[PDB]
Amino acid sequence: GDFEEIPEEYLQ
Amino acid sequence: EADCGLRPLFEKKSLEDKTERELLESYI
Amino acid sequence: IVEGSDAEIGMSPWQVMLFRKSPQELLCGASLISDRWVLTAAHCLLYPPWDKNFTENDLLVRIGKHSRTRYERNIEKISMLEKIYIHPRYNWRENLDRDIALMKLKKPVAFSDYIHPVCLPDRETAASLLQAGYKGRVTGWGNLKETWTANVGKGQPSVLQVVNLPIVERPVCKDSTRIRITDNMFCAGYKPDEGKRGDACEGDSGGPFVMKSPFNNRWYQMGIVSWGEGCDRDGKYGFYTHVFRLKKWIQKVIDQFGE
Ligand SMILES: N[C@H](Cc1ccccc1)C(=O)N1CCC[C@H]1C(=O)NCc1ccc(Cl)o1
Ligand code: NA
Ligand code: NA
Repeated sequence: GDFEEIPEEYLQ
Repeated sequence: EADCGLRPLFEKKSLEDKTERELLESYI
Repeated sequence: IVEGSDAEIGMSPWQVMLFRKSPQELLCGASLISDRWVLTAAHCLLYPPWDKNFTENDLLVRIGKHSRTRYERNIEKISMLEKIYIHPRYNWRENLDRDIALMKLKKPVAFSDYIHPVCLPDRETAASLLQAGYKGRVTGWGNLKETWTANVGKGQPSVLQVVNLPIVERPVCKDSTRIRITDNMFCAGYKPDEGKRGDACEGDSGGPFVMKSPFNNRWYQMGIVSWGEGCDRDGKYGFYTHVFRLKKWIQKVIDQFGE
């Protein structure tokens, strides 16, 4: 969880 | 690619990075 | 990367991060070789001993990055994978022989000051440059050390790490290890007698070992970070996939099958 969240369009 | 391996911020503007000379010097 | 330093901005614009969607995590390095093709190590995608067998939809590639953890708005480009190709004779059972894989991107990535492909070597460049003592450059976001004291020391970097390392004579590579070395591998690193240190480490897997040709002043990817025993141990060396030796498979995958 060290990682800043990614834009949602990529995680889709 | 025709322009492969040429970095926009270095080779493309004739700027060297801080340690590439170490590589060149090893190629004897 | 052990005993490296922070990369300069744009220093490694072919560097690619292999990123797991869920849980969101770094898996491996990789490199950009054209607007639609990314090169990495087979073991980053397939390693049955660790129950590792990733599918396309498990993964993103993030291109143009510098900071390890930040989302680099307006700079990085995050790409979804179209297809994974693993070398059919990749030997995960024994010694990671032919540790190489290609990933096709769903859409071409736009090039920028931060995103630019590396060259792959031809026979002549490989023959001239892959010589003991000649130095290449390894980059990645992997661990800074093999071990450290938890919540007291620091083991992971904020940003891309870089180290320059000399190619090592093949008998020295072979005598450093009990693992069977093949012509599809070379090893790199300083000897205990030499002054300097440095190595890849966990999380650097699949990233590029590059050399700058003194003939045409272009960067060529000679190696892929493949395996080591420990990280930066005295008398041990990092082992790299010999990219040129596998280039006919690379060409086949791209030219006849994928284009
Ligand atoms: N300790 C075994 C040694 C081994 C080598 C060949 C066949 C099985 C085991 C290793 O190296 N691996 C295990 C799978 C992934 C790979 C890895 O951890 N590679 C990262 C690394 C560090 C330095 C550089 Cl270069 O790459
Ligand atoms: Na040996
Ligand atoms: Na070493």
